[PDB]
Amino acid sequence: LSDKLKEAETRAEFAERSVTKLEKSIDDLEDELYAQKLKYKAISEELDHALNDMTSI
Amino acid sequence: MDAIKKKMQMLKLDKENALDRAEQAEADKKAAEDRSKQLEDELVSLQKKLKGTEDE
Repeated sequence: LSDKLKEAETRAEFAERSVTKLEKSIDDLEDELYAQKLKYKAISEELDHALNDMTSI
Repeated sequence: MDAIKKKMQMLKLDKENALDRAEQAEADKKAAEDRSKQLEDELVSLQKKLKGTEDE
């Protein structure tokens, strides 16, 4: 049982490391996508402004 | 994007210039037309005054 408990603790620590790494990975991906989506929204709003400028003629 | 904005603005400017040339041509045409009307009125006035002087 001592051997089994030590093995179990090692694998549990491995899984904890895994969840931590995945949490950083998802936080970074989310930030990158937030920046890109803001870029897209800005592009769309500027395009709407352009469209009204051409209609103004 | 930004290039589209400025290019469209320059186009807008070209269109205003074209309308400006049209307006200048139309103003000169209006001046010439006013001169033509004045000349035609003087011409008819001269023709009948000449006819009257000939009768006298």
